[PDB]
Amino acid sequence: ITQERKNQLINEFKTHESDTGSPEVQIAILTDSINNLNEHLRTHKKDHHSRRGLLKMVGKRRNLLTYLRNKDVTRYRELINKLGLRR
Amino acid sequence: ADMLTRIRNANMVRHEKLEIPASKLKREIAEILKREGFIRDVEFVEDSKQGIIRVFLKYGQNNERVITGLKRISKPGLRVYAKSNEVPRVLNGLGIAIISTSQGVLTDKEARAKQAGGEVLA
Amino acid sequence: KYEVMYIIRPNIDEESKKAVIERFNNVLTSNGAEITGTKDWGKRRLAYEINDFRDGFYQIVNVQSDAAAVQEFDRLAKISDDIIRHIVVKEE
Amino acid sequence: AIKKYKPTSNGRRGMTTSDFAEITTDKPEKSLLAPLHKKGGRNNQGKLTVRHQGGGHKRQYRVIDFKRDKDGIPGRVATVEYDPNRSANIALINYADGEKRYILAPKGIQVGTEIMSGPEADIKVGNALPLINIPVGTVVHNIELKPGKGGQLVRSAGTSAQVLGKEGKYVLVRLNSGEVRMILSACRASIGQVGNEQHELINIGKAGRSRWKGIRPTVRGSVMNPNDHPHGGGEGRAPIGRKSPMSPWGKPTLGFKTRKKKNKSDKFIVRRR
Amino acid sequence: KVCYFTSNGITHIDYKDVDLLKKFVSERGKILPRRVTGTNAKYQRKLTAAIKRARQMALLPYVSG
RNA sequence: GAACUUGAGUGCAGAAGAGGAGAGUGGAAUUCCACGUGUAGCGGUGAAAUGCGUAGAGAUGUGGAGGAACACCAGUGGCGAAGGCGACUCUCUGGUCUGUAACUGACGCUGAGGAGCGAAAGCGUGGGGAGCGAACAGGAUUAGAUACCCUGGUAGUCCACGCCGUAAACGAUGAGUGCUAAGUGUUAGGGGGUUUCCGCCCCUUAGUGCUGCAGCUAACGCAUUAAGCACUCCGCCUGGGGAGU
Ligand SMILES: [K+]
Ligand SMILES: [K+]
Ligand SMILES: [K+]
Ligand SMILES: [Mg+2]
Ligand SMILES: [Mg+2]
Ligand SMILES: [Mg+2]
Ligand SMILES: [Mg+2]
Ligand SMILES: [Mg+2]
Ligand SMILES: [Mg+2]
Ligand SMILES: [Mg+2]
Ligand SMILES: [Mg+2]
Ligand SMILES: [Mg+2]
Ligand SMILES: [Mg+2]
Ligand SMILES: [Mg+2]
Ligand SMILES: [Mg+2]
Ligand SMILES: [Mg+2]
Repeated sequence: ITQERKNQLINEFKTHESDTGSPEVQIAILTDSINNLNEHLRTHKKDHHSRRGLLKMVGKRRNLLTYLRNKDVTRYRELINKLGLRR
Repeated sequence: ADMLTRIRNANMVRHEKLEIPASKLKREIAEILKREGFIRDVEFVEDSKQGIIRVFLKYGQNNERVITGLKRISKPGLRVYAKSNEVPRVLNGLGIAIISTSQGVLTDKEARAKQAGGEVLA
Repeated sequence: KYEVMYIIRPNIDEESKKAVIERFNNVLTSNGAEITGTKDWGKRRLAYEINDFRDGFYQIVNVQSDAAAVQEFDRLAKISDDIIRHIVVKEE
Repeated sequence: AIKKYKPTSNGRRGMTTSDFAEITTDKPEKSLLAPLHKKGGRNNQGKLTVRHQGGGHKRQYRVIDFKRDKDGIPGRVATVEYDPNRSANIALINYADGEKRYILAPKGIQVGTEIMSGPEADIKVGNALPLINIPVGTVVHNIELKPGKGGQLVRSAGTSAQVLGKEGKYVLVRLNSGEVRMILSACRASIGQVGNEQHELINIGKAGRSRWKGIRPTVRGSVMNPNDHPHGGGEGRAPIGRKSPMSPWGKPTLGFKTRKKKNKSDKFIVRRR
Repeated sequence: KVCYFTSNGITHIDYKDVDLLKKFVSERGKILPRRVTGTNAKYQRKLTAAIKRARQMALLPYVSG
């Protein structure tokens, strides 16, 4: 467990001090879980059930990224640079 | 945002009243329906949601409704825009069509007069 | 948090009994475990024979390790001729 | 892993090779090399006593430590190297006291791994112990038959034997062949499968590559003449045309068992392959 | 019927607690049904696990008479 | 453009689970091998015979080797998108449910093509091979018997990696959302009664069943887990053959 990743990408674009539901925070946590799960699948190549989990996370993260991009174009660009995404 | 099915379903089982999530046009439909004699009153409450108040349409105050056999149909997401000239009449009278206008609604005379056919109901 | 129960072969002197138990405690502690409790159930009649041993000395240990320790317990417990059974259960 | 070449010529079609992924250096330890001339299958009389051996690439011998007799001194795996003299790869061990030796590279072994020999060693891949010290079910390789002589059995790429049981002076061992056999419990063995397990999958691809490995063409008996082989002669092609297929020296060569009846080792062979 | 675990207020069944597990096996050693014992579904799962761990390390028998 | 929190997510606190991947481990039974005891049958069928047995079978006792599947628990029980998933343990890992509403503020639904997963059989390479058993052989049966029955038995069934992409892959019922009598089981929760709990009772969420209103239906039947009343999007049908050629 890491609230580290919360308090980092809360404060970058914080609505509240104890913001949790910011797209920033969500996308960041998704990015952390995605990347963790990828390295599981490097080892456990034929864990297909878990891999469907990955594809759902990826789809959530994409949809939240498309949401920012349409909402706040600058705020989107700051998030993808810090996480190191492309889209 | 379909009050009509909510009405139909309750009307079928001769319900006394029903609580429909309120919206401006669903409010403005219920009053068009009330022109006959449904709704007695509603209870506007402290707004948390934008429609928690509901419409509280009460067409069955007594055991049996004097106005029974309520029926609607023409509500598709494919948009059906009526000409002021060619506004239909439900059952050749004995039924109304809520023709959404910029300024007007209801009968055939309230089309060439009022103008925008817009939405069309039954 | 893990409980490690293990049976020792009954043909064991109390000197060599301690020698086994102290070695397998050192397997845990040296590999980054903290033994947070022990227990001795003593000699018991086994429900079924194993390795021609009708009875055996049961031996519980509780640890708060991170896996690698209690993994290293197993591979040594399997190798050893003195431990006749063992389990590792995660605690609730 | 096996690297498949693309069919850029008829020679290359079907040919596959090791990727040599495990190999960590290209240069052997000079102090552990010895000269090795080819022999052409010719004995001390100068006569050809084994057929189909001849030519191939020049090779230096790497002196392998099959004995594993630096007991108690730990050794660090410094390299994994190609050895042209055998199917397995070899590992240069740097011993703590500055002695360097080569061993057979077991499956798994990594540069930096510590290895250890002797009766008070762990059952880790690359260690070597007297068989009396190795638990039942342990996969082993480089098994001695005589104490101190050095490992003779189960040395080729990917091979392995399992320890089955202990009879005091003897230990039962299932050999790679599947033969179960008694081995003196004082005989050492090395822990693990021999590496380079993919060796058998190599498709040699072309005639010339066999020639690089010192194999000369095999001529079938049935295209020789009667003075050369029992299958020789006949007009046109001929079937074997004999009670049994025969060797070039007139023994039956299909099913005929050649282990010496009254072998001394028969008492130690529990189950034949 | 009444559940032994729900009634007595037991929220955790040790595999090592032998005397308890002997109440929920036959003479032969077979795990007793919910119909006979009257235990809850959740505890019957927890119990079964405990039986099977016990059998692994010879606390209880697989088969015996 | 500005708001909002009911949708949809996040956080926080609980819950259950044969969800998946990897490594190790256990007991029962079958088979084979060895050995002790013992001796004429065993086995099999509708009835037989081929088989296996005096080179000592079958039975019985003990030990060894090996493979596969996990009694009891076990339940219109659970989990999973479906296919599926059932000994135990650890490692890694996916989802769901409940509660709380701190946070986000339509971020949603569906989804041709595309990509992935996908029982069994089959295929490739390399393993493994107890039991079972296409083919194949023998014994019967029969008019015949290229079957059913019997005795054997190869591939295969198992493992790793790759391929194949189909099943009455079924609820013969696409997904999402809302709405529309009741009664009764059961799985995992939650809240609240008088009560010290247990227990009983009331309420409630999400599953899983049965019965049954209205409505629907050609009928059979479906019926809050709709085949009812609605809206969105996708897939598909248009007489039988010919031909899924
Ligand atoms: K070629
Ligand atoms: K030839
Ligand atoms: K010839
Ligand atoms: Mg030759
Ligand atoms: Mg010639
Ligand atoms: Mg001749
Ligand atoms: Mg001839
Ligand atoms: Mg001819
Ligand atoms: Mg299509
Ligand atoms: Mg298959
Ligand atoms: Mg195959
Ligand atoms: Mg048969
Ligand atoms: Mg089909
Ligand atoms: Mg099915
Ligand atoms: Mg179908
Ligand atoms: Mg979808």
